[PDB]
Amino acid sequence: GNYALGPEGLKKALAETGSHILVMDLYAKTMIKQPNVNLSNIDLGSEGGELLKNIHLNQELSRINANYWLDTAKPQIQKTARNIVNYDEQFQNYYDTLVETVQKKDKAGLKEGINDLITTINTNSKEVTDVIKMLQDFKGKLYQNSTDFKNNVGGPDGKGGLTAILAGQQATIPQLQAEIEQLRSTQKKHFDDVLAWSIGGGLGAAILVIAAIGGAVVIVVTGGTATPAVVGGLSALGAAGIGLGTAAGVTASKHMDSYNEISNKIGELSMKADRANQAVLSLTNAKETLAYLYQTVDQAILSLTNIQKQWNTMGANYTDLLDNIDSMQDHKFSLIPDDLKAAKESWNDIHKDAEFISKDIAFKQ
Repeated sequence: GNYALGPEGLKKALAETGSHILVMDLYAKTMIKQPNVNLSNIDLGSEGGELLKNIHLNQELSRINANYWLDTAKPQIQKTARNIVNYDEQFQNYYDTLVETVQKKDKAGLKEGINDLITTINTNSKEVTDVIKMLQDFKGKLYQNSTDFKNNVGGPDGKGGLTAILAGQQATIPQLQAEIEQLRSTQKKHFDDVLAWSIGGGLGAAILVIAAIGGAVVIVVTGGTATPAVVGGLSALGAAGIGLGTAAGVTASKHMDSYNEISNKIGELSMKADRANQAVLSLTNAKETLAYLYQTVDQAILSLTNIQKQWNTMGANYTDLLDNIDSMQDHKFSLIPDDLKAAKESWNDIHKDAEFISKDIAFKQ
């Protein structure tokens, strides 16, 4: 067209943002359900007793950070999506007036309408900057809690901390720690592969997958270790028209089943372990999740930075129209409705999916 008045790359950025919200919700809920590590009636010496006291303080702060995600940080990301919905409602409500001002050759009227939309675009861009600052602050708190916990569990380098005291008592502990770390990194890759398939299908498909997974998540606590699983995997998507039965859908289903397979295995390791080995499992599990949490907020910051870039690009595109209207000859002026109509359709197309991202994913209560 002559003027690009549509949502630009907002669809792709929303799909990524929705995927990060799901992952943060899972990790936060898992952290909240994991209890303080039980090493009662195990002689750890004074060194180990101090490390255990510090670990319990770290675990209490992990649960505070998880609740901050759920109650404070997430709603600010959801407002970013609500602002997309509200821009569509403003655009749809201005549309007939903007078309009328073209038909009446009313340049002042059209310019005032476009200026009002620019005002909203600029407000939306400024609001994302504030959300990114809030997330950067939160990332700093997640990184501090992660590194404090890692140091109390394993020292700076994995050669120390409470795990080395327990490994001094039981020679099988290092192999157990390594097994958990491997299972958790394999499992995260499987979940990332499911998310890759859901994003690859477009925002519409992404929202159906997010709803199906969120609605099916259960958190199981075994031997003091909390582990998520997705009941029935991707089963609920079989009639969703997103290609679950395609080769790529079958691969995504297999990854979800492998994710659940690893949750089962971690529970099995915990069931068979004594108290000390259960502590190695639970602390190692938590260590991995606390690092994944700050990594996922970093990803969320990147996706909101992209949303900010899209609002800024859109503000430039509308300002180009605004600046050109006064000198524009009648023929080009009469074509502006092509750009309005194209934008009407693209904005309406993003509304329901933005609305979804603006509201909690429905997990079990």
